[PDB]
Amino acid sequence: YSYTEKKRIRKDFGKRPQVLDVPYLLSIQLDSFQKFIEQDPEGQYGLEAAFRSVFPIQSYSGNSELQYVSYRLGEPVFDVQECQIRGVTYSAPLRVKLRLVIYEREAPEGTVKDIKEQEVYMGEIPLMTDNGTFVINGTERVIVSQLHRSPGVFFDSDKGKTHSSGKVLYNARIIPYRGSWLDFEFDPKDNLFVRIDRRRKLPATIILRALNYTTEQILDLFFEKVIFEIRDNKLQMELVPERLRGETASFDIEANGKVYVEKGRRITARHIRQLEKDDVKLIEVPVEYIAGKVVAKDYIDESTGELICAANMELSLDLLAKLSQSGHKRIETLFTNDLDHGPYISETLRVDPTNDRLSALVEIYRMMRPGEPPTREAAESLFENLFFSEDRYDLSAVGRMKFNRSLLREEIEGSGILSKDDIIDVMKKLIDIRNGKGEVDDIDHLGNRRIRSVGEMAENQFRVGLVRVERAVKERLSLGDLDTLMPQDMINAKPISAAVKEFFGSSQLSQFMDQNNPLSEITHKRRISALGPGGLTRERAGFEVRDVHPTHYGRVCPIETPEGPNIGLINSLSVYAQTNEYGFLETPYRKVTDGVVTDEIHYLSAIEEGNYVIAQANSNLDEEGHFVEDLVTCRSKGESSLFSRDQVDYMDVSTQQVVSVGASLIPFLEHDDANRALMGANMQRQAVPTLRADKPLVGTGMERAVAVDSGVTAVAKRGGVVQYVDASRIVIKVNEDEMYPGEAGIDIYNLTKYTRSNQNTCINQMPCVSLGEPVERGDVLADGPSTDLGELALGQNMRVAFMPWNGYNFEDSILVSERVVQEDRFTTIHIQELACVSRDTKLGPEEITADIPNVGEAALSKLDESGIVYIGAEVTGGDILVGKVTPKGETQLTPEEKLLRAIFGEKASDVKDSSLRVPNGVSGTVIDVQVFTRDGVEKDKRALEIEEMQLKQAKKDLSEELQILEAGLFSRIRAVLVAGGVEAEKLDKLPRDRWLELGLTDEEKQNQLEQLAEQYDELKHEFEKKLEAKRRKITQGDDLAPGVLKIVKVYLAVKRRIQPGDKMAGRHGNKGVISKINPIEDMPYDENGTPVDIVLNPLGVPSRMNIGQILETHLGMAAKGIGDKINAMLKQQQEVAKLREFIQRAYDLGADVRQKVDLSTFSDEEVMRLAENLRKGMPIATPVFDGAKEAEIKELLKLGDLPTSGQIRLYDGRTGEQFERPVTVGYMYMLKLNHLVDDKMHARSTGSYSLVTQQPLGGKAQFGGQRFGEMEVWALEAYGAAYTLQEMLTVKSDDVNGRTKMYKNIVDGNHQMEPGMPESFNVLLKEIRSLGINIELEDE
Amino acid sequence: IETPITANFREGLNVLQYFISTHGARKGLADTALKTANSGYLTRRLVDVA
Amino acid sequence: VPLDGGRFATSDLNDLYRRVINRNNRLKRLLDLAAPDIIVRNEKRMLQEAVDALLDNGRRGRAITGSNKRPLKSLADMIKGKQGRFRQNLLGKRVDYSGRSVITVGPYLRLHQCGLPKKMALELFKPFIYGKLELRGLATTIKAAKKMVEREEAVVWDILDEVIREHPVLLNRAPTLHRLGIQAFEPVLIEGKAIQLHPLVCAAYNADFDGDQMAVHVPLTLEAQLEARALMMSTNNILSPANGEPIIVPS
Amino acid sequence: RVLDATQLYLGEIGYSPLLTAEEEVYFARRALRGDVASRRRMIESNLRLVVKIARRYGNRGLALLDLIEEGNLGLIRAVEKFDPERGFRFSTYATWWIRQTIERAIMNQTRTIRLPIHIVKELNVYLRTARELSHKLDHEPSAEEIAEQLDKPVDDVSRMLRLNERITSVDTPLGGDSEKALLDILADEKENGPEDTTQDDDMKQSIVKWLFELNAKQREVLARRFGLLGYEAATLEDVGREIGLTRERVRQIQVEGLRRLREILQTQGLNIEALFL
DNA sequence: TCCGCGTCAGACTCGTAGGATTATAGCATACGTGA
DNA sequence: CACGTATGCTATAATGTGGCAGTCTGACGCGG
Ligand SMILES: Nc1ncnc2c1ncn2[C@@H]1O[C@H](COP(=O)(O)OP(=O)(O)OP(=O)(O)O)[C@@H](O)[C@H]1O
Repeated sequence: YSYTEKKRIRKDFGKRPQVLDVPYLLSIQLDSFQKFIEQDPEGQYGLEAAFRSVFPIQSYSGNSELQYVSYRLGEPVFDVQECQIRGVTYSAPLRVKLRLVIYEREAPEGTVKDIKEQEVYMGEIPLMTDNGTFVINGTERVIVSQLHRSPGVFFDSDKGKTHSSGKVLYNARIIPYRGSWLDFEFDPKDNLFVRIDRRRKLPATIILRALNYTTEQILDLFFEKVIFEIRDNKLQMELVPERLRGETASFDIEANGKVYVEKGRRITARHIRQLEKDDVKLIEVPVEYIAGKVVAKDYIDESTGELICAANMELSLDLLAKLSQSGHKRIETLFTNDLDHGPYISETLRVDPTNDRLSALVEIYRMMRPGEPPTREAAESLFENLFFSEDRYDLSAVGRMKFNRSLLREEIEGSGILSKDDIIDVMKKLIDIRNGKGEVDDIDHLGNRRIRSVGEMAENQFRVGLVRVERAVKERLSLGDLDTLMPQDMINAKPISAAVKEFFGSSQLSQFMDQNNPLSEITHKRRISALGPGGLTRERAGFEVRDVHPTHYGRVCPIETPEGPNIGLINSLSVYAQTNEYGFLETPYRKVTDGVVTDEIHYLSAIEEGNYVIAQANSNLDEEGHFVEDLVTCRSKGESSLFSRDQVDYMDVSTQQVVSVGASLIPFLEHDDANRALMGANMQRQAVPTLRADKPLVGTGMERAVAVDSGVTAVAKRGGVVQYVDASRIVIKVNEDEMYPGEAGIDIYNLTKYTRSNQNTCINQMPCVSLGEPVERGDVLADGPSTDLGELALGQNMRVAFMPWNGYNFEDSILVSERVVQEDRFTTIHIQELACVSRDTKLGPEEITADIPNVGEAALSKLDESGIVYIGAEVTGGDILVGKVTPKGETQLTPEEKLLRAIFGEKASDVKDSSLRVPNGVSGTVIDVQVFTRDGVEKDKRALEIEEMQLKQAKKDLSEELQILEAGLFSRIRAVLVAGGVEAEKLDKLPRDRWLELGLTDEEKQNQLEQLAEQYDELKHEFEKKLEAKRRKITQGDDLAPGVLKIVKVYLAVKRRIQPGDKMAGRHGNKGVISKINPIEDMPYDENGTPVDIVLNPLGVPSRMNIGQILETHLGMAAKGIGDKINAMLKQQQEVAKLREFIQRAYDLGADVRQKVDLSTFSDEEVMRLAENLRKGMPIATPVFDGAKEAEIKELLKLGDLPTSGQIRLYDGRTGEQFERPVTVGYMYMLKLNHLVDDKMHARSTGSYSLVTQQPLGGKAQFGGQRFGEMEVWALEAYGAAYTLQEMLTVKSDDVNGRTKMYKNIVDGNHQMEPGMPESFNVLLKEIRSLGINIELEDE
Repeated sequence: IETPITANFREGLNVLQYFISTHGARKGLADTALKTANSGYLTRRLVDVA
Repeated sequence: VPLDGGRFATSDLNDLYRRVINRNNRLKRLLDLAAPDIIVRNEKRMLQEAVDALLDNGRRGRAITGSNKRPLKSLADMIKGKQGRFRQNLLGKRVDYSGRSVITVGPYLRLHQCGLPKKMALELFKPFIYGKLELRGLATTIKAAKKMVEREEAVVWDILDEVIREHPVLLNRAPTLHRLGIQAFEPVLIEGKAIQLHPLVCAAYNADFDGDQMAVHVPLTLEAQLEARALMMSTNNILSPANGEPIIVPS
Repeated sequence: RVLDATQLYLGEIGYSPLLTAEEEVYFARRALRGDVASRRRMIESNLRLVVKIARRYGNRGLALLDLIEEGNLGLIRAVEKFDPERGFRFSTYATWWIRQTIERAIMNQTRTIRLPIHIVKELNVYLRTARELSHKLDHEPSAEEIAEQLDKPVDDVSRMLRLNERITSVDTPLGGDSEKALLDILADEKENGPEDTTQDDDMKQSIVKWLFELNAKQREVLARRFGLLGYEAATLEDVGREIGLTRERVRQIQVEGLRRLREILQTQGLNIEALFL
């Protein structure tokens, strides 16, 4: 165990030892974008692919061409730190090397004529952070991975297009990555059709004719052959015994010597073996049997040379006699069967109105380009371009892979284009399914739903940049002069830059990161959606897509999805789930070798899961051996049942792989309905981090994993002793073993201090380590905003009691103590950012001075001379943060204003007022202010005072960097020098600037002194340019929008307290509004005295069926009971041995506890730092499904000297008399949701008005009245209340006469109805007249 | 399903018992969101005639 | 009209209009030149495409897409269906003297009562404060009364408290299923941003205190005060109109 | 058959003369001397050339059909002014016209807010200068970086970059969810709500009372000057036209009316209360 | 008359956030209103 | 006259167009 773990250990009730440790939760995002930038040498991926795909581009003549060489990423212009602040993309320069090669025309190919070569910029790509975020215009944003239909082939059937026929019409469809669609479909008459792009319906033999296939070849491909011999006089026929199977003997079937079946009799399997063993080959048959049979190949009269009967024509008695005497006594016909080998292509050819190959390419061309007269080349070029050109078509790797394994093929990897083989093979399996063998695929299987992460999508959007450049290259090359024109004159850098920022902004997948909680960040990066482009739509979305599919097992979470119309589409990834190398999902599974459950793990694809039988994690291992029980509950083929030992092939690794991150944090999830579990995990993401991070007493263990992997905390890169602790930063000295021999070895971690969130909340990093503490590699050094000793801390736990209270907990309503409010524990932080813009209007430029017309000295008190409020100044709604003034033009001073400005005076300057003032209602403390100015107009004096600090603070910060880096660099040289020339004080006489002067003997360590000497100089020279970059970027004028001159951004800091209307919940979906903050006098309390924090309603439990909250309460109480015992011994100041015995007795209690922590190993000092953190309550871990049960919880309650029941004797605070009978009391880890009432309440009397509708605006954002919709209207119609409605149609909304007139009447007291007629109707009159319709108001 | 869920919420569901519970849970809550528009559209249809 | 950000914004009609006028003026030009008929044909086909796109864009063929690859909103579209004038900007309206907020329980209230926040009712009854103020002679004019309210001075709360007494307010919850989806009460001013609702009428709204919000509306006219007290008062509405059965029943 | 206006016209040009060198001269020579039929032919013939020229000038302002129509007008002006006597071909001379007429008609009907050629012409060079700079600076050039390469004014560059902004349509949806457009948000400038309407009504009614509270000869030269009761807002010197006919006595009596009225605002409860306003 | 293709509908309030790219050559002669 | 806005002309030969859409559904009419 580690040091940071030694400070506080979580008691784990797990009994299934983790063979696989939880992976880095942010794997997909980082690995995906890594592929995109990765310049792979050959195996093209990301950009390298995009260039090789499009390039080389050649002119339309084909005499000049542009060729891709190599590309590179320059380091970012502005780093994350700067980018987040300024407000522009965190992107890197794209420099690609291009080569313009031109050929000789009359000469063959004079390739060596002018091999021009240079490097060119095109577009700046937003880079990804180490958190998996993109900084777009100063916003860390996340691109959600998409879930879409995997390319290749797919067989479906509308189970009743025409329920008229009620015929299951089967259809096939070839889905490429790029290219046109190719569908095959039957019809009521089982005629095969082909519909490219689902355009016109064309006979399915027309596409085969286009691939040069004669009527004969077509038939020869699908149908089998039936041989007819006319020997002497008796007509005869070849019989494969396995043909007249399940049919009726229409004639008398007799052989060389025996009559097998009689006329009108079913030929059974007996009769088939009877014939097959007799080795029957030939049978004499009647001529009436052929009438109906279809002739196969063409048959010309040997004599004349004319077709007696063309291929694919139903024979007759007279045609057969015409063929017997022509001189053909060997006839070939089709093996037609209405049951098995079906005749479809045959009946289809009879519909097919085409003739040869060239004519088949006509109707294909007349479908897609109707109206243009077709030529040999236009018809051929089109068809060849569709599915048979390296340009238009691309199945890709996944496309060809799925396409092949769908056809049970030979190849995994093959060609991007459809071959002839592929098409007919697809028609063949469509016809297989139609016959009976073969099953259709379904889309809901994840084996068909591929996952597409950012890097592949960034690649796609980067291609369109190259495609849009392809246009400008070719056209400029051909007509433009060859020599003069340079390659960068033909390239444009905007189409690529614009097409990529289109993705990093407008796309549905690029959305603002939800970062109001470590869990929100990590679960929102692990979000997977089916929506946006190339996916589905709420309008288009079905049910079976949304429904949980048994493939989800281990891959996707069954309980993680919004309860909004985007319910089943959006989904989080499972805990141990990972992406298949091709795209599908895969889940870890313990291989079983010869019965022995081996520790070797194999990530099985969505496809191979169905194959093997998979035991559940509930199954018991025999401590290195096999399943303890002979029978094991397992699952396969998407079903579940019991199996024998040898039959088990694989097993679930952990018991938590079914669920996601969101769900792995819910304790006793096993005792919670999926409906409430979903809501609980959805609200756990909305948990605003509190003032003081409180650890959860009732956790799962996943706590630390989330907090650490979220990238919100600061974990140690290298272990050693913390040389320096600070609120702003941490300095750690590395140990010798880990420390590199070249550098000094002293890591720097400047912790992110209080600043804004995307949801306007606090972000802080407090040091969770003491000055001079020995820390191990990979240990949490600073905690985040919602983390505590590295473990996740979303909300706060408190003593809760389930019982009604005078209906203040009616429908889930919450009754919280004032004592919770006194500790300010659920009091939250909200950092709000407001801005002041100096624009350039038509009249003139605006500026920022303290000189503001029409103002009180009271307003300009908190401002300085420059016109910006002081840092630390309290502000309230109405007070001005930043003084601004704009130009005032021709202004008609109304007589009453000209007289009023002439009486009291103050002839306001020709400069309008628009100072940024605190919004009416907000009030906080200004924590910082940032000033952005264009490179030009002279600055404010305050903008100079802020430049003073940035500079002189950066000069200090860099001085401190080179100073401590020097001390760590000479610290090494000092140890190197002792090895060899051992002299202590005599060496430390003169100063340290003359230490590189001293050396050693010819040795490895002499080379080391030279490394450190010239690396000390390397840092000494580096320090100047580090200072240059800082100094310039502080002097640099920040580029702004056109019209803007300068901006001043203010940061307020609001401390909102909990109050009635605030929404809180547990993690079991148990919602509730705080109704009343009860006095400490009135709160119920136990016999011993300590009161309850929250009083919840017990009726929010049976109907809900989320008993996990009650177990959370009971365990929380037990856990606290143990903390209360430890708290008492630490207060009593007892002993190390006494605490050791009790705590060892606590850690070891569970049946088979996973963690077996011996305290004899812990030193006395290590025990007391542990007990000191255990006194608030022994933190417990209840794995998701392998959690604690009653036997364990009630046993823990006996250790805490708590009741076995969990119900305590409560006394009413109001009164003092006991309640009639016991109530459950314990500690439930509840949360403070983002839905706070200060951000909800709204009111309006009269305000803004809409632009045309002339009704009020909408929302408290814009100060708009509530909408009274038609449903709201019918309610008043029902009442009969006519004026109350007419009042809400006219004076309260449009009626321009009414609204102002009524206002004046109300202040008069005369609340009198004065209607006229809403504007929005007078609009509708003219709007219908604008449509050319006479709509006038006919009078009385 | 031929084999139903034996356990209750006090005793605790195993891993599948929950996976099975999901199928019914999500489809029940899918018809809370999507099927509501047919019934609210009926209210609209009825009103206009009446 | 111009944005605050120096940008402008135009309706798609203006854009569709410029397509009609340009093609129509180009036809005038080609009829001046006596151009060949083949060209005149295209111009007439174009003119009709533009006219038909102006009246009803998405109908005859592909709707003319514009800037954000989306179709231009035509005339017919502003009269058409939900998003048309009728359903969206004529039968349904945003309304003044209206506020909404999280509701919480009111177990102390009687049936004819409901908690109304002070700062809510303050803004809601703004013209009624200015009115009662001129009567007492505390405000000489209305911008004087405006500032009296803004400063939130002590004696203004007592005037607001005066007008609200014997004054009903409408409480709506979404969705408005049946008429009882709105009921009127006598407001009780409470310090806090939460509305406090009567437990027994929770059934009519289907209002669960799990984070519900209810819209408030002030009946302005005396007729609306009478209508609210007579028809829409919670005490006058007991039984459901659907079934002759009490919907005001404990739970 | 064919019901796309595009393919219909493109069909009719596909059945129109394809002229030889000496053919062009034969028709063109008669076309200048006005053969009527000749001017029709040369035009009909070279509609095919206009389409291939409008294949590269698309996706910039108008649609493909719009470009062709305008491009045809360039071929016509080329036919109005061609020289057959010159040994040089026609297809060469007509291309200069068809490329010009298209670019020019795109410069007008591309932008909603009409921009004359002169402000546009210049803007182009500023933008095409940005290309060169962008590729070598690998940074989208500033208004300054463009001004330093042309050695031209700063406000000019900024003034030319202020007329190249895009326009978001009022009916455009908001955030991957057509919940509300900008019209349901963007406010009406002209009409301020009843509170602002009644402000002026109540303020200006209070003044009508304050004018009837002063002296008869004190509210006769005070209002008739400011134009409160009178018809025209006169000055101290111009009040002499009425009956005053004074310069000193008008200025003493104007201010005497205002001094007695300042005490009427101190007593009613405004003065410094209504000074902020 | 059936097939088929088209047109028409698809709950009510609340929220969040602002917003995007391109490109039309150099030059001279010309027509329109204020000074 | 001038500043802003417009119309104008140039000569190798060149002469038929073409990036997405993803398929929704149960119902009720309207030409072949
Ligand atoms: N999309 C929605 N639109 C409208 N109302 C909704 C929507 N989703 C949930 N609701 C409402 O929210 C409430 C959620 O269930 P609620 O807790 O109120 O159940 P209930 O009727 O009180 O029954 P129980 O006492 O068994 O919980 C219901 O009243 C439901 O109608």
